[PDB]
Amino acid sequence: VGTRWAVLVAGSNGYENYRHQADVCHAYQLLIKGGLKEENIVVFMYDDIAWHELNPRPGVIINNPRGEDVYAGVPKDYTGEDVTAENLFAVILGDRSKVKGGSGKVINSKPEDRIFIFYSNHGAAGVLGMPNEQILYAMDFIDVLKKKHASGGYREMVIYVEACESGSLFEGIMPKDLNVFVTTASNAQENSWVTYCPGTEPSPPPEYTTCLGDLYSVAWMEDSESHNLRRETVNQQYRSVKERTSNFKDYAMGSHVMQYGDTNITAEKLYLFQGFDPATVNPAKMEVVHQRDAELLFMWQMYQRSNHLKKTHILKQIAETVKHRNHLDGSVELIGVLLYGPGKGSPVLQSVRDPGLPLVDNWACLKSMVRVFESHCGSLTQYGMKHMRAFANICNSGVSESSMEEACMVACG
Amino acid sequence: VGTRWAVLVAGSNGYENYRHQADVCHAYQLLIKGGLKEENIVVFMYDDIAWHELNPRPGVIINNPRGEDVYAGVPKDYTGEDVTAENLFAVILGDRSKVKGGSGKVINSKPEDRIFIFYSNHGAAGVLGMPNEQILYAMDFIDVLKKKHASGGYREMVIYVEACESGSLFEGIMPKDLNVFVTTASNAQENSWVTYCPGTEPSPPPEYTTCLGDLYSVAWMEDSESHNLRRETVNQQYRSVKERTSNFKDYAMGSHVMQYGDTNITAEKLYLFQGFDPATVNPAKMEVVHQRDAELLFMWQMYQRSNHLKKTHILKQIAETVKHRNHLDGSVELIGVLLYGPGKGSPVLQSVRDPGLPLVDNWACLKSMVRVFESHCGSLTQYGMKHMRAFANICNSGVSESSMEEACMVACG
Repeated sequence: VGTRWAVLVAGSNGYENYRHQADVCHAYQLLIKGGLKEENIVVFMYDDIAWHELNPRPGVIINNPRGEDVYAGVPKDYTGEDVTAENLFAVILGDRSKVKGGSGKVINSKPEDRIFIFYSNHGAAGVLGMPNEQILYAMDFIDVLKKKHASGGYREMVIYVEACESGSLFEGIMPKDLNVFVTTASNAQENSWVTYCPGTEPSPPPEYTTCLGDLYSVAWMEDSESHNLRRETVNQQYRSVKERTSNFKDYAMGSHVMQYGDTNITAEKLYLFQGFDPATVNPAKMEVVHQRDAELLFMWQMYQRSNHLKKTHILKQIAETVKHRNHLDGSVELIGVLLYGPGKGSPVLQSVRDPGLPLVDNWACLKSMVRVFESHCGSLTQYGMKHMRAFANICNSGVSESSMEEACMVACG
Repeated sequence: VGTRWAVLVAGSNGYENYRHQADVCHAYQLLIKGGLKEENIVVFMYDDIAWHELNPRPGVIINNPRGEDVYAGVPKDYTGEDVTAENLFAVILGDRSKVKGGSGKVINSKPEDRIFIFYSNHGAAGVLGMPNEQILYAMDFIDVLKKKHASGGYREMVIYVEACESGSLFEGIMPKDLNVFVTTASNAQENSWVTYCPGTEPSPPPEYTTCLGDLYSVAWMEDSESHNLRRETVNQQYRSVKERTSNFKDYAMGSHVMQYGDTNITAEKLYLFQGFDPATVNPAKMEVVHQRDAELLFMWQMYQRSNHLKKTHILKQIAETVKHRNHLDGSVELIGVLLYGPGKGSPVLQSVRDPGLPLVDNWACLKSMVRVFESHCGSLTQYGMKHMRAFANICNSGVSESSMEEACMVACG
């Protein structure tokens, strides 16, 4: 019938977030093996993992303990300075005139074409991470899908989102008339999980200090590559993914894989979006780590493997990271006290709306709350994104931008 | 038979802790009404509540919404600078030569005498608060009881402790051969509750900004004064207190009243320790607040009743209190990370030993952990006491004082 396009994104940088770029390279390898074309697949990756000083396999990136290189041949479409939300939206809309840097490869698709999107890092309620100190907002991503559908750019779309609280990105704001089906790693109020970590089973190669993959991401990729996709349906991937990501239904070390959008697309066979490898005829509870805590796990492995020349330097960096996230956590807490009073501030900032309801009523107000906070308390990092439900709850409580300016002023200025 | 002695203590100062000194004055009024004598009753109270600028009833202190003055005639035994743990132990042992300041009134009791002790503020695991920036340790209090028993200073003793985690003060370290019976407001890992707060039911007089009493304290006093104590047993007080302090068995806004020591004393009638009022022939779920959070509740009432001349001054003080306790909380958290690693530090610092087991194996090591922490992170306040279980767990994990010095150095120096 048509052409199969793909956009693969890792919204994080640094060796502590090695897994997000590893998932992306593997996904690129998977799609090429299934007969998709390089020109039709756009890769967003900062490109700071394969040649990083801390890499024990120079120019090699792996996603599972089997140690296959997934880096070779991955195209440098949008790297470093180029991994922006502006370029992401430009690549999805298919306009080269709106792109800033990179290869220039965009999704200029015809109406009969199918698109597969995969995002890996990261996130928090209503937001996704971008490497160059950026926050991608849920409503903005939805707006691009609405604009792409309104110009006749595709027939069907399947999106896979790997990030904490990825369900808030679609709950209450995703239409079903866009011919887009979406699955997320977690529900609107949960965190995602990391796999193949140093000191866990299945154990990655001993020379590694950072984790290699993410529970939801590796579930779908290792599933598609162990099955004939001409037989396997989109629904059957979701059921196997949901089961693996749940971790034997232990949601204390698992997450709920959710589905949003046009559900009729689950009858379609996975090969219409992922292709098929003509070679494939062939049709226990894991030890996982929190997404926001894998950075400290990696840093602690660096500390426990080093000597004194230098080991006290790593320990000071561990303290600076912990103090920094304790400043973000404490400032949000205080702002809630200064705005709602003690005993009312926490129940307001940490309240969770029922499923099917959008995170925030005004998305532009969510962007101003972050703007006001960063102006007094300094930059929110990827960890700092976690208070996006508290910022949204500030909007829904009716509290003004001047009351937020006065609170951030008393909390940090 | 003999004489009934009493020691009444409030280990806190400031108008935010009005209730602890109010409980003490009422208890003094109760005991005098029951025929005990001024000379035999020692009162420890900082004495900064009745004439405080914020008091809407100058020279008057109340404990219930009925508004009876409990301040009149309460003796100034040990006030201000004199409310120390050193004087507390000296008063209990009955030696005037070891007292520093005050009235000089001590418990010089004969072997046939009975003693009733009441402590009101807050506390934490193994510790009690004292006003002049002091921490009373559980083992030290037990040591005085052992020394007093070994010299034949009494026949029976009944102690009532009102403070968070008051059960840790006796669990695993209280002997039963001392002829001492003890009840506590909470178990070893729970917090105590405050009653008669502004904005709750039963509502105190509108002119009040701070709470008037504590759930456990008011339960026993209002119970003894509504019954003939010549009939009422010690066990029957504990059962009525336990029921009231449990708050309709809702332990999310209640606590477990515990019992320790010689249990045969529960058969004895309450009048042998509390006396009897010859006049007394006569034989819903409350809205309560956490002990560590009533200071902020009081400050928020000050903020919501004031105007601009001054209301922004109160708000800045609220922020400084919140930042200060966020520094204490964040430093303890980090010390656990620097000592046990991320993901292992919190489960180590917040682990709870099973009932009947002492909080810490080495009590002198608990005092050095606090000493090392305060030397780098600054003074622990009454709120800051809350990390005493984490300091004790540091001792029980086997970690050295030099490792604690290196951790507090990286966390705060």
